[PDB]
Amino acid sequence: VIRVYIASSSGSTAIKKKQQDVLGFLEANKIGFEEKDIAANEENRKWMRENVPENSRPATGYPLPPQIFNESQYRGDYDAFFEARENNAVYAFLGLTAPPGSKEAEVQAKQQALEHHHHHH
Repeated sequence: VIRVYIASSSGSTAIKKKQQDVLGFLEANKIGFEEKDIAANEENRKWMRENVPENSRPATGYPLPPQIFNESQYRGDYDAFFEARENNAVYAFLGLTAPPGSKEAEVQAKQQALEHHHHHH
């Protein structure tokens, strides 16, 4: 399942909206997910902060929610999610197989078919 770490009592309206954006997208696309609130749960808060890789931790304070993981594996922050959706490559971003019928899956299918034909003699 995709774990989305959020802060329900974030001091920023922008953060609240970014979290709802991610949660709503997962729901809409029927992607199995669960929210992990760090606002009032020390385990969730500490876990998120430690499991966000160094290269995704801002130079100021702590990494900001939402932070997205596939089970315990880090996938990315809101910016990474935002870009993945702009490129219609959200499933790859989440470390999930793009569903048969989805544009992402078709695009992936065509790309692999081409790379195979080039490899093929």
